[PDB]
Amino acid sequence: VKKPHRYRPGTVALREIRRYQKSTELLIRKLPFQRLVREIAQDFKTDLRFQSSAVMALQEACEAYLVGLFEDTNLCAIHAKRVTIMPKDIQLARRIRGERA
Amino acid sequence: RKRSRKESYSIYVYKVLKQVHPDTGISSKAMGIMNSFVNDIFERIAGEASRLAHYNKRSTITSREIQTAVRLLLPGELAKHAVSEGTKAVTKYTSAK
Amino acid sequence: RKRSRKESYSIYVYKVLKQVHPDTGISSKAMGIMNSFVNDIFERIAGEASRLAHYNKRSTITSREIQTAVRLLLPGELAKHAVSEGTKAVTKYTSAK
Amino acid sequence: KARAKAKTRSSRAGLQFPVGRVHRLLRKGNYSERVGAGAPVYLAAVLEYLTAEILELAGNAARDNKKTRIIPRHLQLAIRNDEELNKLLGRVTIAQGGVLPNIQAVLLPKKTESHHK
Amino acid sequence: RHRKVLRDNIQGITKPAIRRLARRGGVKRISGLIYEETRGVLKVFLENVIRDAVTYTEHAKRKTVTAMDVVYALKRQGRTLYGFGG
Amino acid sequence: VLRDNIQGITKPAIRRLARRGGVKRISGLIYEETRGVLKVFLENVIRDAVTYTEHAKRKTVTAMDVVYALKRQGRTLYGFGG
Repeated sequence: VKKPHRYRPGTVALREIRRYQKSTELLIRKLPFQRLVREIAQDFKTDLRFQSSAVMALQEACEAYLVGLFEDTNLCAIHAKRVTIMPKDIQLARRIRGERA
Repeated sequence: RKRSRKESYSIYVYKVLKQVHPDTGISSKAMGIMNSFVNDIFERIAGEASRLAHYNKRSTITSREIQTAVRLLLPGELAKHAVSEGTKAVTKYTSAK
Repeated sequence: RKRSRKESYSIYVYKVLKQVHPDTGISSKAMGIMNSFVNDIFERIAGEASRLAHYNKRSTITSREIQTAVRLLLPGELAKHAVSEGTKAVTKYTSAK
Repeated sequence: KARAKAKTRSSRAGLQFPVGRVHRLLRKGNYSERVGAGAPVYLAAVLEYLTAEILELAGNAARDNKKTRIIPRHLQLAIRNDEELNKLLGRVTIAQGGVLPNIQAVLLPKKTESHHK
Repeated sequence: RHRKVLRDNIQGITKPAIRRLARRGGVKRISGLIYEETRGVLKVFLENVIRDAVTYTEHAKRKTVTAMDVVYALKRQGRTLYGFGG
Repeated sequence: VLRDNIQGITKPAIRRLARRGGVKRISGLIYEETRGVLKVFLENVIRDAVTYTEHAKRKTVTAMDVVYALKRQGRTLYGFGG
């Protein structure tokens, strides 16, 4: 064989969909999330400590929230005859839920 | 030697599981999930019953109030079946004292 | 001749209104609105205080718990000014017995 | 005295979930001043029925995946596939639960992926 | 040298991780501007929850944030969490 | 002649409501869907209302039942007591 085997655009994304939907392991790494939480907490109160399971719980909550948000985002995107999500879609979804900011 | 005592609903969930699917086990995390679930439903129902009681200036929570709150919180057929089980339970308990 | 008695927060709202805008009135419907508003906030805060107490296995609701609940429910600057008013009130009450 | 031997109220009700622990939890928890005897039985029965329903759906999904032990994934699968439970827990996150497999039809490629000559 | 790893901050929440997350939601194709906005969104969410958690922590005169505080803080926002007690 | 009574929620009134919502132009098909949606909301509320009603062993529906049933669905209402 001469040329590298090459999948068409979209297929591997779909493969990723099925693979990650079938499993349940967390997708974000522990340590950066730990550092993020620690920084933000430091700005409210100093020298706090965190149990590991609390960090895990925040991780679960954040990922579930984001998953739901991307779901509504994708629906809003499909509504506009597009396939590419864009910031205004996210803004639309969050504005409708009332998660204003 | 000092030792505490934390209660749960684990053992009872295990019993029910062995009743419905004898050849099946369950992990600790899921049992924790079920424990938290039971606690949540308990809290919702009791709070709702309390609110109904307080709105009607009655100082006693009875079976009636629980039944009402169940009909409010849960939807349709689930409510009906659960209500059936509850009524059956009361009828059995009240007779065989 | 039989007659009931329904309490409300009307008169106190009226006092406050005259304190802030002497040459101004208010209709009955809006007064009812304010009544409902007050009752709702009262319920939220007390409920949250109760939940905090029960989570820390303390059976007394003190000023501390209310202050915490306020910082939880309301955002930012409103909480700060409110907390200040409350602290001032406690400080005045405790002294002039 | 006679001191008839005490059976559990659960055993009078023919239930597996407890009663006495529920009564204690209703007294401690600021729900009402006094609690009647019938309430906790009704409540316990409700809990038993719900728990049985959940586990039954979980075990069915388990047999579908050829695993003999229930894990959280199965619970999530059971919950989202029953309309009524999904209504009850529409704003609840199950840890390690994931989501259902679901791709909107429109972003999958067209079925005309075959001989085209 | 200037690393400060990429900002010593949220930017450690790397692009392909967000991609995987969007993959869980069934999405196929993402624009280049999404990433930053999502990060901001995430921060806001975390901020609110953490604030509440820290507040619960402050009430008990502790310096350790427990899981329970996170659970309750999530519950008040209507995002109750199961599997970590409560 | 009466028409299942949902038709009492007429076209122009719905048009007016949409006008309050910032709507300028409305398709013809909206009406039926809107009616259905409206029905669902009412049903849920009244069910809960009647449930509160049934608990007091009263036969007269009071405002408070509606207010509570609204409160429990996360659409708290002000201006009719409590």
